Amino acid sequence: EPGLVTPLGTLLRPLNSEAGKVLPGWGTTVLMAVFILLFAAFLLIILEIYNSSLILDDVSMSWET
Amino acid sequence: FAWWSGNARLINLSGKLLGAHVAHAGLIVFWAGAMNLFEVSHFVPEKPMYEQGLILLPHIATLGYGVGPGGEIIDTFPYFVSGVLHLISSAVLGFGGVYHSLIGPETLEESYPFFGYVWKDKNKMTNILGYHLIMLGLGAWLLVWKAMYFGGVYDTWAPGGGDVRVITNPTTNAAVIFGYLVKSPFGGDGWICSVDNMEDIIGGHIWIGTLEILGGIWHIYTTPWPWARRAFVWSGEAYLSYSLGAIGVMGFIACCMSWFNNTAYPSEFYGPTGPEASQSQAFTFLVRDQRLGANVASAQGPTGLGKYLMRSPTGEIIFGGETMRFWDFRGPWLEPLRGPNGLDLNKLKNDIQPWQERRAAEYMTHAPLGSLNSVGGVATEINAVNFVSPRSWLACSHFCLGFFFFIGHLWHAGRARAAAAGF
Amino acid sequence: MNIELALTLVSLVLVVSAGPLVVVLLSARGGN
Amino acid sequence: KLPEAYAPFAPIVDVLPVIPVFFILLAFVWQAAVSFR
Amino acid sequence: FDTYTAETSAILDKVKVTLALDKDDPAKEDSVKGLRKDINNWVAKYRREPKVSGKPSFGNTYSALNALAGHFNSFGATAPIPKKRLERLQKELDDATLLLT
Amino acid sequence: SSLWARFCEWITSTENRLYIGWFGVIMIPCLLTATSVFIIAFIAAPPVDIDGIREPVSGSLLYGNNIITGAVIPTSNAIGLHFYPIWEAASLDEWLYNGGPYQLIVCHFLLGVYCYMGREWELSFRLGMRPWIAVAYSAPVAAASAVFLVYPIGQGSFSDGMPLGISGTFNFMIVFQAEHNILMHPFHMLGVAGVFGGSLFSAMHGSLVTSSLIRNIVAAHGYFGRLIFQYASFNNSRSLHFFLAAWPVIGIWFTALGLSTMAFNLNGFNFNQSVVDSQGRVLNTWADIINRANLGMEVMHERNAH
Amino acid sequence: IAIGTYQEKRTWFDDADDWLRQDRFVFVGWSGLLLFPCAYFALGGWLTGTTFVTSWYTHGLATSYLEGCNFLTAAVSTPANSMAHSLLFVWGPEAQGDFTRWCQLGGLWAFVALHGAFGLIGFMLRQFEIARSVNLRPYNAIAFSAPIAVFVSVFLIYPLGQSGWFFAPSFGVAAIFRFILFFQGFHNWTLNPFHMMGVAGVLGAALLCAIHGATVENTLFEDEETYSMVTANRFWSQIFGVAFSNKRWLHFFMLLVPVTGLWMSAIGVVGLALNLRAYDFVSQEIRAAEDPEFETFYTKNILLNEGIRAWMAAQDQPHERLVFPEEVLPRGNAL
Amino acid sequence: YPIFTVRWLAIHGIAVPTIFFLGAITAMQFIQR
Amino acid sequence: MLTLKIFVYTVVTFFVCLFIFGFLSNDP
Amino acid sequence: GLPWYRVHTVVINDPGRLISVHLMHTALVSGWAGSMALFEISVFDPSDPVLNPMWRQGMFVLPFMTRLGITQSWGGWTISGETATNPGIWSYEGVAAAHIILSGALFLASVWHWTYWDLELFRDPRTGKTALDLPKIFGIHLFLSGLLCFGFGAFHVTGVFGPGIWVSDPYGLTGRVQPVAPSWGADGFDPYNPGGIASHHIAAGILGVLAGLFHLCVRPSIRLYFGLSMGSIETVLSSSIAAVFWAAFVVAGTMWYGSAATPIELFGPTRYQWDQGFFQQEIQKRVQASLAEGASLSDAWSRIPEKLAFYDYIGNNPAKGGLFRTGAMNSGDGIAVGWLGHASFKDQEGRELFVRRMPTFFETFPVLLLDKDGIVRADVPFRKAESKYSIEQVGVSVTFYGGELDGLTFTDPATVKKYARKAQLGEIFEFDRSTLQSDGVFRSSPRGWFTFGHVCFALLFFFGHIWHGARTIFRDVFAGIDDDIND
Amino acid sequence: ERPFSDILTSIRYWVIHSITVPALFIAGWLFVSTGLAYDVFGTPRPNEYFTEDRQEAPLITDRFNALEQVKKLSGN
Ligand SMILES: CC1=C(/C=C/C(C)=C/C=C/C(C)=C/C=C/C=C(C)/C=C/C=C(C)/C=C/C2=C(C)CCCC2(C)C)C(C)(C)CCC1
Ligand SMILES: CCCCCCCCO[C@@H]1O[C@H](CO)[C@@H](O)[C@H](O)[C@H]1O
Repeated sequence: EPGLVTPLGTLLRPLNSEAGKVLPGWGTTVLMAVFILLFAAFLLIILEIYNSSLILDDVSMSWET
Repeated sequence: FAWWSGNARLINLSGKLLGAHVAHAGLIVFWAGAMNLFEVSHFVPEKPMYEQGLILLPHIATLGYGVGPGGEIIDTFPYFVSGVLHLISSAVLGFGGVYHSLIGPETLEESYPFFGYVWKDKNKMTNILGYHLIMLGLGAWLLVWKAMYFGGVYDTWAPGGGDVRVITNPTTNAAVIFGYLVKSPFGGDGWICSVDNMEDIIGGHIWIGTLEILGGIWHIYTTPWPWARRAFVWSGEAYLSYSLGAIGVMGFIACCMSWFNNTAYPSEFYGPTGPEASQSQAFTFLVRDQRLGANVASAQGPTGLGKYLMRSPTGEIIFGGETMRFWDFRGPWLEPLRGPNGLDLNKLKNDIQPWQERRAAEYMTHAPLGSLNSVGGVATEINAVNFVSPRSWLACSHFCLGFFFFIGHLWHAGRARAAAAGF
Repeated sequence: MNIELALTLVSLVLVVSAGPLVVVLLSARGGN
Repeated sequence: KLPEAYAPFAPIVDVLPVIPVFFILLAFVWQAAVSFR
Repeated sequence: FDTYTAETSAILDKVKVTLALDKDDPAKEDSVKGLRKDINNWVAKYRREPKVSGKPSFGNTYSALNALAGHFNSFGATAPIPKKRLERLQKELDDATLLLT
Repeated sequence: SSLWARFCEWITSTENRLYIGWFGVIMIPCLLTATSVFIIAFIAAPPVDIDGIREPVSGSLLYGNNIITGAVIPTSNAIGLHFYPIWEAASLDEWLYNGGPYQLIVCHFLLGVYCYMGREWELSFRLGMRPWIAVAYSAPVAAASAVFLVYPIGQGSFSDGMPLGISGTFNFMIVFQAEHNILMHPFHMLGVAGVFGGSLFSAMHGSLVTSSLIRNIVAAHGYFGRLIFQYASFNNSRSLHFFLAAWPVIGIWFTALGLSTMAFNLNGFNFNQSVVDSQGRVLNTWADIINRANLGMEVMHERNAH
Repeated sequence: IAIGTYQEKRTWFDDADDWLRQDRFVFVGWSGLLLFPCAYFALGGWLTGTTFVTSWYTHGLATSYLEGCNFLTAAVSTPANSMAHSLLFVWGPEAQGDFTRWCQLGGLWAFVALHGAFGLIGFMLRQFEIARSVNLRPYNAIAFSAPIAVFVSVFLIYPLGQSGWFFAPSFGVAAIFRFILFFQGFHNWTLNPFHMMGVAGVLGAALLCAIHGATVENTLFEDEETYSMVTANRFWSQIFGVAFSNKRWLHFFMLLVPVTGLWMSAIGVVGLALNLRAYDFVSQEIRAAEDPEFETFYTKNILLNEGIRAWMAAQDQPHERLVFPEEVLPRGNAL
Repeated sequence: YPIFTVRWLAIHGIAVPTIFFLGAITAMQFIQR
Repeated sequence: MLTLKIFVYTVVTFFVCLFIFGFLSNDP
Repeated sequence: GLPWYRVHTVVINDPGRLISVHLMHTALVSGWAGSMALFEISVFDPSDPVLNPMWRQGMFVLPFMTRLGITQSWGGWTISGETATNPGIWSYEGVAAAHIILSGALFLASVWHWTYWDLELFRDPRTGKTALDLPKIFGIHLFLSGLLCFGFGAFHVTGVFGPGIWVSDPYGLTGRVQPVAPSWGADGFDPYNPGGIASHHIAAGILGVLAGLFHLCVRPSIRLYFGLSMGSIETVLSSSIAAVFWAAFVVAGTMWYGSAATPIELFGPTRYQWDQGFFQQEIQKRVQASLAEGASLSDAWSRIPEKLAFYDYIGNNPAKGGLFRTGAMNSGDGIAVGWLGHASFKDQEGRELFVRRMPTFFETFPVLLLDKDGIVRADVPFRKAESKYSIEQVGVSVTFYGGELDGLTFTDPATVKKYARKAQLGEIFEFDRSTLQSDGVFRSSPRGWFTFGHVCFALLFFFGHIWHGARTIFRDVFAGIDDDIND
Repeated sequence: ERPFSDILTSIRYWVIHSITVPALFIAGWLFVSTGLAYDVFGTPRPNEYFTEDRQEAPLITDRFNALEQVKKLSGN
């Protein structure tokens, strides 16, 4: 029972299709882990800055800015 | 039965059960003697007993051993003698328990039919109950004999503070003795805790001893009636449940008796009661203000306010302040100042004795309403005044024990009923 | 105060090395 | 205070009251030694 | 009621007699012991009777006799009674004697 | 048969929608009386002078009060432990003024709950079940007895009992902490441990059973052993369920005993000024802050103005 | 090696997974790497703080065993209010890498709290992992969500909402009692409907625990369904009228009641964290003020709270440098 | 039977600090104060 | 108050005696 | 068929009906935004923008509309108090009508995508079954999100094409919508730096565009596809719930502690500004500077702006509030109508006295008048208590500098006591409580209400992450969404 | 893996443990007694709670400059 066929449906069919295929093995998991670690470090840095734990000379961290 | 319920295996082992019960009795007597000796060791016979946390010594003193007028210690030797005697009797009882538990016969049913019993047998065990009831009656008559003869007991209601005296005319009237039982347990009427004279106590113990001896003989010589057999469950755990319920009731009664009564528990030894300390504080404040030249008739001075005197709900002159809740208190140092309509205005002035003031001050200092688990003090306390009244200890401990043994009544009664029904 | 008291306490607490006896039951399981 | 004839036994009577809990502890130790538990 | 008046009159009379003797006389002391025994017996017998307790004569007698017993209990016996306390005690005795009639 | 036999068999009948029983024969009038008096007093009752002085407090509705703050005031301090039925009062308004409804409610309600536990045992016996439900219910009734009774007995007046309300309950708890330091008492500690353990065990047992109930108990036991090192744990579900029941019941028993001990003035631990330096100066601790809070509560509780 | 239909050669991850999730006395798992260090260091830090670390500078109190404190009074107190919400790293600007000064400043409280929160996270992850390994529905983790919610709301969210970590609960017995009394005095926490729902949940959970553990052990057959359900239903229908028809519903209810009670309690703790009082019947206060004769238990509770605040704030908050003359301290006599 | 195993590490990391702290507290009990 | 006291005493006595008879009605 | 807590599961396997229900929720949200804007505009009072600010009337969406640039209304008024001239299509009512029209259009589109769920797009050609390529969908929508982020950060906040965000001075006196130059330095991470917003959204937009391109052009690995259960919609639901409660926690924290994205002229001051005496310190510095160059106390205190003194008042503290105390801030303690002026207390000797300010923790605080050294020189004794240092006995007199009461000195103990009680709350202000029948108890600013709501929402969505992810991982022992894999 | 039963009965266990556990307990006793515990953890000795010119409890008032402030409050 084929569904309705619309010009937008045919236009967007390639995007919804191609579904389910994967790269064999671990793929690019190590790059993702490196980026996750970098983002965790960045979050720690901004959290310390906003908690006044990390005091940088350039930043003020007060209402007087 | 597992290891923990191991003693439950001794239901049918008559010899071992007898040995175990005798051993526990020996342990009880050993604690009695050892703690009597311990309290004798730390006594300092120049300081009131209730200021040293002594419970057994007040019990011995109430019997009238080594006490004089005003609750003063004539000598300490009788307490040591009592401790030694209980200790040696405990040693004998412990040897007996050790023997009958292991060395003696395991079951007494076959070798000694007189000492053999079966829980289902409704006549032998009634004979045992009669024997031990006779023993209890003999003990009560021994107390009565010590009361009327062989010295006297410490009557705290004797004038001048109370002293040891010989009861000559115990209240043997049946109506007076048995009116306590039907007396309501509420304010003013304190059931059996409201007994205020030693004559009534001695007469009641006379009555209970005679009744116990007669009932022991009766239960010995009479088989239980068919309705009695039908109405009760006849098994060892059922008898245990009955005993637990009765002894828990006795524990609650003892708690209330020690907390509220000052006649059978003299205030010179056990300290002032709950209401007694508050009434003593009010009395001391009244006498101090009267000495300073104040109008004690109008309480602090306003007639619409009550701090030293107040009208009771029934219309009696009572102490003001919070002490309005304790207007049922009766004390040897306060009764002479009380007339028909509560406290007497005329007797409150120019009639207060110095010994009454001394007792009131002493009881004010040591209030049982101040206690913080061996640190003392009223309500929010920091340090000093290390006074927890022995009345508080006795009441709390025996109340907890009574509640636990009521729980025992529940548990064992349910189990016995289920076992008899077959569940 | 005295170090000899410390020696008495170490001798006493040495026999508390029966801790395996506490956990042997927990290791008595088969799990297979 | 104990009589002077029995004064030296002060530690003994100090330790005597605690003995019953030592009895119950001894009962537990005996139960564990036979190793039903 | 219940022959209370006879014992009351007897105890009042013996109280007056005991107070009537000289201090240095040893019969004073012997009467002190006898009076103390009589006081204990009287109070033990009559403090537990509400019918007797309702009388105001009993209240006056109890107050006076308990004051006397407290006097003899501490710093008493061979110590003379204070003047004001003795006068109040005698006033209570007189009130009891008058009110029995 | 006879009318008496028919009535007896109806009372003992287990085929009714609601079991009555001989214990219930006493229970039902007591509980109904207590409920009716409680409803009437809570909805509309004159102010009661709990302190005994002529300063009444209004805890009933229709007198500027809502459900949260509403309560049935304990009887007047003037009455104390005296038995105060209606006929002993001079008039009905004077009876309401001194707080008689609280005493009536507490007496009939205590009788009702005792007969309720008796009825629970009676039905358990009639149905052939083991009678450990009654001993389990003995804990909440023990707490109720210690709170509504016993404590007034120890303190010497029913005005110290817990008011029949929400804000009244909170006031009672605060005053109890002020006068006795219940938090530091080991038995309220045991009660707290009991209720926390009851909640924990209920949650874990429910989760384990719901996970195991599909469409194994041994699989659940293995999971529990792997989670926390209790590979042995209990012998079977029998010991598990018995411990499950015993923990909260024992906790409530111990907390009732504790409240009774404070009723007889045996208060909890106090370590005020228990730490000092060489010079003897007092070093404060957390117990000192608790003592300061208790001091504030006590000084604000003492209405020594009349 | 044969994951899915296809297969790939084993790597270091496969060996690590095999080593971690193998059957032994102590199941480590992948969540163990987060659980065991964090929980172990939380317990160790708490024990060390209660044993050696003092609070003479953070709170002006003695809260360690060597200061003379017992088990009840010893605690790991929160840092001073001056540090506000500083995380207090041992290498941070406040401690400057000095362990002694870090302990004196109260950073051990932050250490214990953070490593213990991560230990709780690892514990629920372990619950999930073990449930997956045994192939059981993970209702245990869902139930354990409530304790973590309470811990986050009380030990983390509340101090963050307030001035600093100083007002968070200190890890101790008398300290937690002080915290309870603090919410009683300053927030009227009993009157809040959320702690009311928490009270109802915990009491109902205890009630259900006792009821279930009595009905079982009162309905086992005379010899998983070791107890008679029909007799239980008949007993709980003849008494109390209503009975739980099925076992699944009863156990789901026992799961649900405490968890939802604790969750509502945590929501109330958040509301307090923003200093949002609940159930403030101002009409009662106005009526009592204009009419001195009028009095209610609510007004008495308000007066008691005022007394608690005034008599506690002098020593509970040393940073405010507030001293109260005896004439201004509230008393019942003055009222 | 490895000399060092996960169980060995856990039991030692639990017991060794426990023994050290017990010895510490035992010394602590006899401080003159 | 006399009538109320009599009524309450009668009700309580009736209920208590009925309960006692119930435990005395063929119940061991 | 399904229980009440499972009914909306019926669309778990229909992508079209899933899109329909998501469209319906989106339409409801936009309709609520429009309706709330309309209601708040209808109830707003723009007459006094100083002592009756937009955050004291309970406005909730007006702060955001003004924050991103909407400062004019079709009623002829502006948020700055001036007279609007050519408000344009983008006013408050304009934005409300825009969100409402969007709601209607989305409702119609939801109806359409509901009645036509069966579409050939949702079916893959390999199997002919309804399947969604979740990684590719995520890549596409993340690319769109990053492009929108970069556009917003580079054209709106920067002001190259947009109006710019609301920027205010540190004390919230001169705030208005101005473009901000992006700050790429370390000060770009200053949370009170407006240029940090522009720099961050630009950089995050660029990174999001790159991440979308990658996650769109690179397929996931088999190990991650199995480990993360990438074939189920329940997985992505759980991860989205996690992300949204993280974002809610972060935004609630920023709102409570204050930042450049939450100006005090819009959401009100924070409690930490009152705790540390921010405005009090600024006012003291200003008056000391004025006194240094001669002048007088009256002139120096009259030189202080009314708004700055208004910020120094515990009534505006968000912590001072009640959960059930509904309504606006003006609904409790009344509407401010004027500033009385600084009240300087001097005892009979001549020493100046300062009132110990009320902390946030105390609903009621004792009235204590301290000296310069901190010693309690005077106090108001507790209700009907013995007095030893009462203002009657000490003889405290209060003089007023600046404001309505300038140069007036009161020695009457009743007035002095009343003014001391009013001054322990901060700066003394005049309120009218008859216009709104104010009950005199403190309400909470929109800052506190937003923080409470979104913190509670984040806490609940934590349990959402837990539950929906538990269903994700344990689908075998549960029932629900299907999954598919290939290669 | 090895059962706990056999380790309880082994010469190697009862020798290494018998020579190590008392050493650890003595180490703890000496750590407390020698005053090292006060120094390492900063807990003030009973004779130095109230140093000169500070007769009241300490109070940290500065967050960032708390190191030397605590050092000064501790009496150096
Ligand atoms: C802080 C810190 C650290 C450390 C950590 C740790 C991990 C520690 C450990 C700690 C510990 C780990 C300690 C130990 C403890 C223990 C103890 C202290 C013991 C206790 C016990 C007791 C107390 C007993 C009890 C009992 C029993 C059980 C039986 C009955 C009776 C009783 C109850 C008594 C580090 C390196 C990271 C660095 C940084 C800092
Ligand atoms: C659960 C961990 C408990 C650790 C041991 C608790 C008992 C500590 O013991 C405490 O040591 C102090 C040393 O001065 C003594 O002053 C205290 O009296 C004593 O209770």
